[PDB]
Amino acid sequence: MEAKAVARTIRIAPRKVRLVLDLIRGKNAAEAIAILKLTNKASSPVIEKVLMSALANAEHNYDMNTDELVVKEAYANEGPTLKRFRPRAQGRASAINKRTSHITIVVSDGKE
Amino acid sequence: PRVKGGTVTRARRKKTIKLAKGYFGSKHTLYKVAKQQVMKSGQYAFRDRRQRKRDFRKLWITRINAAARQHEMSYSRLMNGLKKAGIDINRKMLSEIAISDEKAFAQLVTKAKDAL
Amino acid sequence: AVPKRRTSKTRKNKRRTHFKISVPGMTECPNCGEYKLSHRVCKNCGS
Amino acid sequence: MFAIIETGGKQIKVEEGQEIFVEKLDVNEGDTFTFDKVLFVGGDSVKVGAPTVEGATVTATVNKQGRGKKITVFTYKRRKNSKRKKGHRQPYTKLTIDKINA
Amino acid sequence: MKLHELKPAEGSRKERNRVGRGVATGNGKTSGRGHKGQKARSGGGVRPG
Amino acid sequence: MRQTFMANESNIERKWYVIDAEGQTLGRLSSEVASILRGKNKVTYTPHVDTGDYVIVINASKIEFTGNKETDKVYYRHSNHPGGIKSITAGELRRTNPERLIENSIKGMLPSTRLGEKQGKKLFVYGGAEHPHAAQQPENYELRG
RNA sequence: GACAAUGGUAGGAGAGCGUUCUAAGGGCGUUGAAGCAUGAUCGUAAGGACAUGUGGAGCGCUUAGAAGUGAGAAUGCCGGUG
RNA sequence: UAACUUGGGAGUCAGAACAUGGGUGAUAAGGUCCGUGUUCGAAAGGGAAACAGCCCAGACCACCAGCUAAGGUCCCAAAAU
RNA sequence: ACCGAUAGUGAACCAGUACCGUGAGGGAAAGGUGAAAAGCACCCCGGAAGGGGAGUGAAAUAGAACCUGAAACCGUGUGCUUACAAGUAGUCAGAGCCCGUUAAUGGGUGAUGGCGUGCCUUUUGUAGAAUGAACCGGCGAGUUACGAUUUGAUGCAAGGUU
Repeated sequence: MEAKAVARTIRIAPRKVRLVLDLIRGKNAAEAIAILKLTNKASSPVIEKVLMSALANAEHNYDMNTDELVVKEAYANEGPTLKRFRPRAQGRASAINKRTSHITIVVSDGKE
Repeated sequence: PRVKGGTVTRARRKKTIKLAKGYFGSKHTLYKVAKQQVMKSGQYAFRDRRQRKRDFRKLWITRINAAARQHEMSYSRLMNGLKKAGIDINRKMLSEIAISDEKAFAQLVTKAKDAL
Repeated sequence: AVPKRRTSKTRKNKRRTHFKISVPGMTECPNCGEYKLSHRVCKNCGS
Repeated sequence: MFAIIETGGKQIKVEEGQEIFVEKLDVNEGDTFTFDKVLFVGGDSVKVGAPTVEGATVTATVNKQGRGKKITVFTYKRRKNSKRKKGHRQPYTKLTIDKINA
Repeated sequence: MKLHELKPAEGSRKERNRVGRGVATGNGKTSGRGHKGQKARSGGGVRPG
Repeated sequence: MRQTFMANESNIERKWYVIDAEGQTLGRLSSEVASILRGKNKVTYTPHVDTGDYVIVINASKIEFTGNKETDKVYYRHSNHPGGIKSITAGELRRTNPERLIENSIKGMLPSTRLGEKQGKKLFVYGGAEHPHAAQQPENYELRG
């Protein structure tokens, strides 16, 4: 079957969370978890919590085997952006963008 | 009575955006650049619909020349002879015959060689 | 000192070809079940 | 065996059992048309006519009488505010070679 | 005479001319006013006579 | 689009030829070879595909010129460097490396396109009279002056 | 039917397409209207239809009438995203 | 096969090469000022390698038909080694 | 035959209010769940936020809640194609692969060949190294009231009209 878990409004730029999503795409649940505990990034800890939740849903709501699962899909969409200001040289003011992210993970066993 | 110009500009712009399908870059997205490309496309087709009648005629002549050079003769000499013989075959037909039934072409040359 | 023309999506995606992370060592443990870094302090301490 | 007929304003190399497209003719779908302008007759015997082979005809049957794909003609001036858009549909006629009475 | 099928006298009404509405109508950007000068300015023109 | 035969793959037949440059004008010989390479003497000639054959010059070191062309007719070449212009007379280019003298000459009468470069790779020039292509069984080809 | 004729800027003149509202007549709609998306469809052009998906209450046709009636450029104004 | 009269709307008042007849300049200028023509302006198409003003010629639309003009026919590249 | 949330008052909502200036003064942005809160009891992952089930409902429509397009922009997966090549990126010709429509001399990609210096404004002349536009989504320029003159239409006519 197929199980998924999403994390909305995640305070983290989508370009930085898309660098750790290209390391667990098409890997096994076991390997993926091990790779997320060795990666030195600020998104690994957040992504690891989402992957864990996705596995629990496939072992409870679908009661599937968690010893033969494989990460099928894994992407991150953009979310509401906050607008901020900070002073410059003279009386000018530059703009700051605090973008968010919508992490999503779909775990499956590879069987219709 | 006020008249809103909605659902009339998008419908006209969408038609031009669908006419530029298969372009490279943002030429199949942005309407501004798309329009310019479409306009140029139409100007090329019109001018390329008259150059296609000259390109194909240049091809036939080439083929005939090669096929007419296998019987110790030149295109200019063959063409001249055929006209004096009274034949009215087209250049596209003359080439087609030579490519396929080569035996038939041989006879034609003989007739043109008899008219000197 | 300022861009003469804006960069396209093609050229921008071509410059980000070597911009990525690399998978680490991740040495297997003899008695713990979980993985660990090579030449580290744990239950594996490398292999 | 093949023959070279001259219909409309050009020449076509047809053969027994073959579909061809010519200019709008004056007939009705399901009728029989016969060409009397034969310039060449290939196959076993070779008959090369002078202006045209005397005593040569080709019969065929009309199949359809529709129009071609719509062509959009569009031209314009560089800076001069002037342009023109136009459509076109060249009418045609589909026939099927029957016999080649040499 | 039926209110759902009225008909005005043949050739007794015409549509007004609108300038500055495309280049296919004939009166484009210049709207038949030439190029520059004092007769091309808004509210321009010398006093009659 | 009525009916016009168009050559393509699995329909083109390329053969091998052996031309002799024994007492032949450089330009006069090159011109003839060029046409053969492009395949303009074939009845099924097509411009968007290669239908030419392979040519093989045997002699090439016995090529002759006309007038004082061996003393003049210098061959210049730049190396994309300030003041990097080198030259060499045709007569001095015939004594050493005479195969390049014919190659360039025949390569200058071909179109400068992708097909033009691929059509120029079907030419083999030598200096002696023995070619290592006996497995292709190439036949002699008389120059139609 | 002949017979000629048909390049175009400033500018003359003629014939039309579409948009919002009103009148009269005849119609459509929870068995799914307008809008939105997709399509290999029709007209000489501006344009017009059908079918399918989303949508959940209004909307077009015929002949007239009245206009805040058509957008690619003004270092145009405002928002959004590069 | 045009012309004239009367009336309704106009735009134009910075022109440019080329070939002739002249002034000015130095029988200098892609100079400048007149007169007689043609083309560009507002004209695509072929030739002059590329080249608004040179030469040939004015595009209602379609066709994988034919005859010519200037200029051309060894290869690039249509046609005489 | 007025407007329908960039419209109509500056103000449909927290308007002369946030804010800005020593002061006189200047002056915004912002409407919409459903017929009825019946506003997600309960279980699972998690510190929480957020999610997956299960439930109420005609339909999650779930409290950044009618519809939700783009010029946009940012992604994930796939059918064809690409690492010897000089490019206003298109147009005509055209193999090879892959599909199957409003069914018609079909559709998608495209190895190779020929031809080809964007658009507007201003100029005798602009590919111009002259001007303007980052991406147009919305708004944004011959109008009305009185007179005058000429043309078309209708009514009556030595009378015509208030």
